Amino acid sequence: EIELLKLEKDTADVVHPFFLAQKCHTLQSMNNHLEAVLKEKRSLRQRLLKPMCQENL
Amino acid sequence: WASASAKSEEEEKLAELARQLQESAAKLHALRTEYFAQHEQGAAAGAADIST
Repeated sequence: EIELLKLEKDTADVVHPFFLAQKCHTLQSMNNHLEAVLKEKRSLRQRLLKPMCQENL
Repeated sequence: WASASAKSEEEEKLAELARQLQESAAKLHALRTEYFAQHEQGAAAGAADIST
C-alpha cells in the first residue's frame, strides 16, 4: 500500500477527475463566452463597417 | 549449525522488526494524512463519475 498510494499521489496532477472537472468548467466558460461572441456575427460586422466617419458618426 | 545460539538472535529480530512495523505504520499514516490534506477540497467533488 505504500507504493500504491505513492503512485496514486504522484499522478494527482492529470489523472484524478478533480482537476479534470476544473479544466472542464473552464472549457464551458470559454465556450459560453465565445458562443456569445459568435452568435452576433452580423452585429460584429456591423461594428466592422464603422471607420472614422466624421460625417456619419 | 543454526540451532546453537539463536535465542538472542530471534529476540533481536523480534525487537527491531516490531520497531520497523511501528515506524512503517507511522510513515504510512503520515503520508496518507498528507495526501488527504490536498484531497478534502476534492472529497466532496469526487461524486462525479469517471466515465460520465
